[PDB]
Amino acid sequence: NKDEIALVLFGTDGTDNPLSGGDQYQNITVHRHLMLPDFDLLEDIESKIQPGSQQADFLDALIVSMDVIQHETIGKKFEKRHIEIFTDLSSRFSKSQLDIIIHSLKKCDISLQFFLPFSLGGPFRLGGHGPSFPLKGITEQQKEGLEIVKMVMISLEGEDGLDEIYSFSESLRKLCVFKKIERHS
Amino acid sequence: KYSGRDSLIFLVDASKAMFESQSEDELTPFDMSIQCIQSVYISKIISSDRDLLAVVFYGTEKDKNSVNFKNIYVLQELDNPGAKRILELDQFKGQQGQKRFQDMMGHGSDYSLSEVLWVCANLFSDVQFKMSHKRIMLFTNEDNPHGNDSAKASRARTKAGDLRDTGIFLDLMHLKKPGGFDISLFYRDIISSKLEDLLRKVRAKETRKRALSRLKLKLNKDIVISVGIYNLVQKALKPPPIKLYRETNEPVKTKTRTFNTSTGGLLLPSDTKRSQIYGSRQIILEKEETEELKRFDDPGLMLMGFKPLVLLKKHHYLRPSLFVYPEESLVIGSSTLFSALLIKCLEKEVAALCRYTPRRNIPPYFVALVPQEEELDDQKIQVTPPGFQLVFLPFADDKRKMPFTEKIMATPEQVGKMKAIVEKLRFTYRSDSFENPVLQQHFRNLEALALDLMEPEQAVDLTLPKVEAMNKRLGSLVDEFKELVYPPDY
DNA sequence: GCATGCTCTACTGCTTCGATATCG
DNA sequence: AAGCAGTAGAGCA
DNA sequence: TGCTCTACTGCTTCGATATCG
DNA sequence: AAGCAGTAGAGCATGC
Repeated sequence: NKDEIALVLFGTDGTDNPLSGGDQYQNITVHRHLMLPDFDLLEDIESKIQPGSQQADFLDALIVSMDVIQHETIGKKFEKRHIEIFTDLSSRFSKSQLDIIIHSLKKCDISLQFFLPFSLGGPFRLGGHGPSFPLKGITEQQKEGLEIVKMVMISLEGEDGLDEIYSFSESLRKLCVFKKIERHS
Repeated sequence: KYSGRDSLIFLVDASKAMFESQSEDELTPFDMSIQCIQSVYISKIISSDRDLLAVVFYGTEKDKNSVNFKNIYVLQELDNPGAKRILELDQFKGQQGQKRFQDMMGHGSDYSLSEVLWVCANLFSDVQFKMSHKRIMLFTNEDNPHGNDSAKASRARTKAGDLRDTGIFLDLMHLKKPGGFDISLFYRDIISSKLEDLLRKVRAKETRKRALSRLKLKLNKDIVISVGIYNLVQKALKPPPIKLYRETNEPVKTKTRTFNTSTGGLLLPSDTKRSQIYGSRQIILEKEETEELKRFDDPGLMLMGFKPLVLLKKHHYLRPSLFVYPEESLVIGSSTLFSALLIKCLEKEVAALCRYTPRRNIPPYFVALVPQEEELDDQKIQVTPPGFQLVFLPFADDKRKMPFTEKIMATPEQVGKMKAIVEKLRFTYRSDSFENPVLQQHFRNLEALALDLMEPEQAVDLTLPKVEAMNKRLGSLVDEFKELVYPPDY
């Protein structure tokens, strides 16, 4: 199907990005830009050996992604703007640019979704319609991250914002990533 | 049995008066009986085309059979229904066909008795096949053929019981002396009226009983039980177009080849591969690789736990539901476990869940087993046999997505008027009889081509409504319900 | 003691026939 | 294998 | 600026065919 | 799947 995919990788060992001023937007490097996915995208997925972590910030890569969407979108009309976030919510954050950035996503019509680690709240292998907590996995960083993503998502949608978070363990036996894409019938 | 065919001998009485018009000007019984025999052949040549059918007349002037009796004459012999045989049979219509019958063999002689049934027995005997049902249809009007002798009466009532001893069943289709049943006589020895069933109702049907799969159900890993997975509805369609030569009208026997690699010569399946193309790159696999990459299991029914009969809606289905039955052929004693499981699931209204793989290599499919209990009465209404129904289920890319976003309610006045409308249009649905129009038109088209009764009968569209009757049955409230809330109003 | 002669279930396979999947 | 609405590039206001 | 024809074109669907129990 | 025909791996019996 005629689509376009663009991937942002934040927290690598190099800061090459369309906008990066100082320690703001540090260690943000896009892998492959807005492209029809050929096998080179899968080659770049298989060239992902390093975590290579010097993490700076993550609530700014969304601003970079929307700005490269605005820069590239000239005549290429997209009916929707879907942005996924993949993290485990264990590093620290920056609560300054949250209200204005939520207002800009409200005025630019972005559909965002969030993917979560193993611990939402015997052999917990991959997914078996089972539990989520190994014994108890949440610390204060997961507490603050889970509550800010819950409040951001309920202010973005409502009740379904609480439903617009999904765990890695049960998203393999569902297609919750395949929502709000296909033109209906 | 399964390869067991069934037979029918049509015995026709033409002694003295049925060849006559019986002092009437309405309907003659001889042409009536020939109409009924031709109708039975026409129905069964497209309904059940492997059975055995024959015609015999008795009481005629001539005589021809295998043992040379007197006044017994046959016309066809025990075989399949044939177009040549009905085009031979239909010559006896009207008074002109009656006189043609008179010059062909002549009506009127001393009709004998039970040795005609002896000739029917000799027709039933010498056939090298398997026979399931043996019935004799007797077309006659005389209800006392022994007006002068007791010896032929005794030999009739003895030979009929002798044919009953080896299982032969005759059933006379009674004629009428004034037009209705009035000859209330005492055949309470020979036999074990209504001829519209021989006329009308078997224009489209087929005959079979098979099993479609014999599988095993695995409860844990090690406690398995044999079941057979029968079918109940199968969407019957028209027989295939046999290829034929234009001039001589024989089968063609086409043959296929693959060749021409810019060398001429020939090719072979070992010299070729399968491939797919994705933008630029092509991927090359083999036929065995294509066959192998769809594999998940071995064929069977894996148990996966029990479920209450609420969550599965009947809105969810994907295929004509099958019907599983237990049998004591593979594993001895499975009827016990199936009857016990059926009784427990029947009292506690719980359905089973299974993973289902039909044959030796098919990716798996989730099925749900729902039990059902039997019914019968004095008329033997076996409409429900006991056993489990296999409701299919979708997975994720069968339930599509609708636009879903429109909502405006309605005012509480129209619901009672529509209740009145549907209560005026309220009747029983059916038990049967909603026949296929395109298949039925093809059936009648194929009927009127090998007989050259040219006139192609237009098929009765039974599915169509009758708006000229339904307007008056409904009543003059159409425009009332229109201008109530939804006027056209330009 | 190895070589040849009757004989008994019974395993593989041919044939039809109906359903299912696939392609045009 | 074969028909039914979608959508733009000329023919015509 | 405003209207019209039509030139395919995906999205279907019967119908012919290859396989399997 | 249902039916049915066939032959072979083997088992008892006798011999220069």
